[PDB]
Amino acid sequence: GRFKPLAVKKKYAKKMNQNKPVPYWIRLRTGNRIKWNEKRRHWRRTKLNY
Amino acid sequence: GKTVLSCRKGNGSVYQVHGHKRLGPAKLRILDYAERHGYMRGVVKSIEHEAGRGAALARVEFRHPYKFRRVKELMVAPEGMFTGQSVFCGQKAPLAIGNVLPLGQITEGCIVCNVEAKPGDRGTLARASGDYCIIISHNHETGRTRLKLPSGQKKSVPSTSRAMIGIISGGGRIEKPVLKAGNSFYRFRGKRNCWPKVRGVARNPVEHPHGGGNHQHIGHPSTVSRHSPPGQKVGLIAARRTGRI
Amino acid sequence: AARPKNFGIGQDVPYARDLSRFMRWPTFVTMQRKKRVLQRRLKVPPALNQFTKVLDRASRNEALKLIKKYAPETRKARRERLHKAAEEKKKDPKKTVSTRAPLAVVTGLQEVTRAIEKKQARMVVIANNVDPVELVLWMPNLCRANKIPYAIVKDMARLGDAIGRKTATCVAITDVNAEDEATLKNLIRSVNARFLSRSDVIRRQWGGLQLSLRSRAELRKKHARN
Amino acid sequence: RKSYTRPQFRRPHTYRKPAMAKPSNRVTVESKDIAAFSVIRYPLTTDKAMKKIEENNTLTFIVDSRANKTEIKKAMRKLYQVKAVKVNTLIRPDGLKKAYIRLSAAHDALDTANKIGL
RNA sequence: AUUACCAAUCUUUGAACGCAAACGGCGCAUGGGAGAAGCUUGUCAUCCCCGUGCAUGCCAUAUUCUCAGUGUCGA
RNA sequence: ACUUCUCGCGUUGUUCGGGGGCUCAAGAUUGAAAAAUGCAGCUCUCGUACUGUUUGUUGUGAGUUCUAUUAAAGCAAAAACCUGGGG
RNA sequence: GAUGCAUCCAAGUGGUGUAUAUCGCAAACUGAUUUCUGCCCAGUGCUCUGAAUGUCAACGUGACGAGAUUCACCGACGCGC
RNA sequence: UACACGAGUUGUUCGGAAACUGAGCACAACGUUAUAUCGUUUUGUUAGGAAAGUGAAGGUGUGGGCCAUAACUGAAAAGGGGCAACAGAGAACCUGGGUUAUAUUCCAAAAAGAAAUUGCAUGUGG
RNA sequence: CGGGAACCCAGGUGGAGGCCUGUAGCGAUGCUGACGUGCAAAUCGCUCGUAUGAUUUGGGUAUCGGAGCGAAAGACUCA
Ligand SMILES: [Mg+2]
Ligand SMILES: [Mg+2]
Ligand SMILES: [Mg+2]
Ligand SMILES: [Mg+2]
Ligand SMILES: [Mg+2]
Ligand SMILES: [Mg+2]
Ligand SMILES: [Mg+2]
Ligand SMILES: [Mg+2]
Ligand SMILES: [Mg+2]
Ligand SMILES: [Mg+2]
Ligand SMILES: [Mg+2]
Ligand SMILES: [Mg+2]
Ligand SMILES: [Mg+2]
Repeated sequence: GRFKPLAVKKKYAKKMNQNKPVPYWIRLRTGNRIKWNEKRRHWRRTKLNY
Repeated sequence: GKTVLSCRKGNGSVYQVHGHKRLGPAKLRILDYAERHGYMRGVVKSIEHEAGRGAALARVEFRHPYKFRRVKELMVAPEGMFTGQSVFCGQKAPLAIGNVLPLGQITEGCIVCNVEAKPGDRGTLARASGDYCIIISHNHETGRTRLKLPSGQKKSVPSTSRAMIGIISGGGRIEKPVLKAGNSFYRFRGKRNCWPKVRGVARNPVEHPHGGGNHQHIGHPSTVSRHSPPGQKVGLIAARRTGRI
Repeated sequence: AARPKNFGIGQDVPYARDLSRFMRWPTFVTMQRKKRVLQRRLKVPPALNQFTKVLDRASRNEALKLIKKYAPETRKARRERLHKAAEEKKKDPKKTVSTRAPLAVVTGLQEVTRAIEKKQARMVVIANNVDPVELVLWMPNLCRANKIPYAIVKDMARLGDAIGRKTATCVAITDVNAEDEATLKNLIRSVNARFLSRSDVIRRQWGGLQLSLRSRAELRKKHARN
Repeated sequence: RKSYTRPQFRRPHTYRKPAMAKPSNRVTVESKDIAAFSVIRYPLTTDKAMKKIEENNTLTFIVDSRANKTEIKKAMRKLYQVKAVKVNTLIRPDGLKKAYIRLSAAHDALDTANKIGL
């Protein structure tokens, strides 16, 4: 709630950044296979627990 | 089947003496040079109550013979011993009620508690509350005293063992009836974890040799052999005389 | 003036009285004592006993006198000795480099053993103690097999200082120069009077069984009760 | 006979030669620069990071995470020749350590954001 | 400049080895480098960084680097 | 001291009974903090000013108070810290 | 009665009751007071005892065969009683 | 509380650690094990040699000692370390107020103030 | 304490108790209530048991698979 180690804090911060959409300069690339991010977590759906 | 409660107890996991509110092990002062070739005086300062014992433990301080400190000794308290009694525990010690003069030097027919079997083990025998030994015979040619343990079984010990003079405190504990399961709860919560005792005949025939049946009966004779394996050695172990006398 | 402290029993804190005898010594310290007492207790066989009846200090220093002056060359007079075997040979015309050890005592172990088997060791000196005691146990017994005068002497560390090593199991003193046939010819006599003349009683001599001063003065205080 | 006044044998205090101070376990060069440019990495421009330059005299730099409030002050003075009194820090929910920096009330903060180009 | 290949840089860890550990924590040496109050324009006070070293076991070894032993002996 | 007495709501204290003192921890008090704060109304027109800057009673409560009662239950330990004896 | 008893562990100067010491520990049974708790030790169990009671274990002893082996015997604690 | 973008968590003193011990854990050693990742292990370890905290002579600027830092020794001193409590112990801060969202955390010089407190320092008191 | 040569008649005081009513807490008797494609892979309602205690509860900590733990139902050991 208020106690999280800094290491456990560094690992949720690395997840708050991974939870951004694919930028719309990626899907005009020549031959990419990416249309969606397909690794977006939602805090309710699935939990990280770390 | 499964292991039986008695067998499942020398693992000592949960069924292990508690001893957190206990004081140290209560025992005589270490048998050094001073308690062999003289005495040393010691003042009784505090008589506490180790949780889980009916006998009072008296905190006796002596002086450390070699360093300059005051070493502090925890001893079981003979009845009558009060705070500030100046206890003597040596060779030439007097024989007042509480002193620890050696066992072969105490007069015969006397009354001694907290006697010790081996010369130095710091007090083993006659050490629960109200318990004591009577000195019967000295054998100065052998150098061994025959004292009568507080069970009738009278043995012979060496005449150089040490022994307090008196009766252990808290005598008459076992005569006040408990009157309720709750006063047995608080007795064993300072002692180890064996309460309540479920009867093995009220158990299932996987957890105990007696359990089973449509009726609560011991199927085979309760008296089990001395040689019987553990997990079977349940009931009346090597019972040589059986039942009401 | 005075202050008097009685460090009697229970009456005052003593000074730093030396204990050094009731203290807990480190393992090897006690264990090397319990070792030299255990082999005094037991019934030492008449073959191992031989090494606890060494020469006396009377002629032992004399025996170490010979071994010392006939000690080998110390890696410096060895390398400059065989150097004059080239310096005065490279200037020599040819076919003349002949050199050897000047004169010394056979100080190894397998070199000594051959000095005995060859019966060329005039007499051999043997050390009181070597760790695998069996390594020299048989030495004083192939001597009276080949009739060499042998000498069990008090310390291998004193057969090293004479020679030059740290320790030496056995020194053999073979042929010597006439500067010193007097001092050893008696040494042979002073020593076989202790080892060869005694050959019969030596091989029938069970040692040990030496009780304590604590547990055998007790056996004195009871014949006092007789 | 050595005097032992103890029940135990404690190890004798023998000689204790010091280590040799091995040369180094590296070759890689260092400077005065990298020690002060790794800490203060870039300032911050937000509605709150701007409101604190003008109103207060603070600045906002996203300092590196394993820095130190005493070394953000040194770094300021080494980079922006201004004094720093209070350096409040916080490791944001991005793993990035922000830093608020009072400028001693003698170096106007609004004269550094205009110098530093914030 | 890109690509390809073949001397470096190589964070925090991990055998992980200064100690610890849900601590991005704590030391002991050892340099050097900031920062400053005093103080003599600079000089090292705690404070604070950077780097090395510091785990246990084992082997070797030390110009005669120190020691222990009622082990052995001798002066 | 002829049994007196001091007790508390209460299971008790003396073998101490009054007059002054020495402290002790609660706790009040004046004073600083401290009114330029703050709540706020205002006369007027974030400016602008000033006029009021109030304590008493009850009751319940949390701690203080008194290291009774269940005890074959007697109701943790340690650092740091503190004082003293020797110094 | 501690070189104990109950018991754990693969084993160990290991562990549990036991910081305990027969007013204790372990193990059963019955189930508060009150009231009594009868008879049966053949059995199967525990238990001692073992002089002699009857018999056995390798080991040890002997003789046999050249030797593998045979034939014994010590009947020993135990096990019967 | 969805999606997107942007922001947002401020400490000498609050909590934690640095720095206590509890139930307990078990690195080392030691033992055992074909084998260990097993067991013992603070009511104090280990067949068991388990450590700079101090005091010192000597070294050093300089008119051979006034005075001073320092080295490197080494004074007694038994009982190896080490974890384990965000409710036990311990713990130096309190109001007032000017964020879209933080505040016993922020406020700058008529610190909005007022304290306590640790470290090192200069100096008035003996 | 009152009041009368034994120790009874009463008056208070005090506040004990695995005592009683009862809130929370913890349980789950009855309705064999309602749900039974649930709200719910065991819940809901009312009733009800207990509620200073052999109590409830938090965190830590011990003991687990031919085993643990059990006031013993072969209960419980992540449905
Ligand atoms: Mg069965
Ligand atoms: Mg059966
Ligand atoms: Mg040894
Ligand atoms: Mg070098
Ligand atoms: Mg490690
Ligand atoms: Mg080498
Ligand atoms: Mg030396
Ligand atoms: Mg010696
Ligand atoms: Mg204390
Ligand atoms: Mg969203
Ligand atoms: Mg291990
Ligand atoms: Mg209810
Ligand atoms: Mg928690």
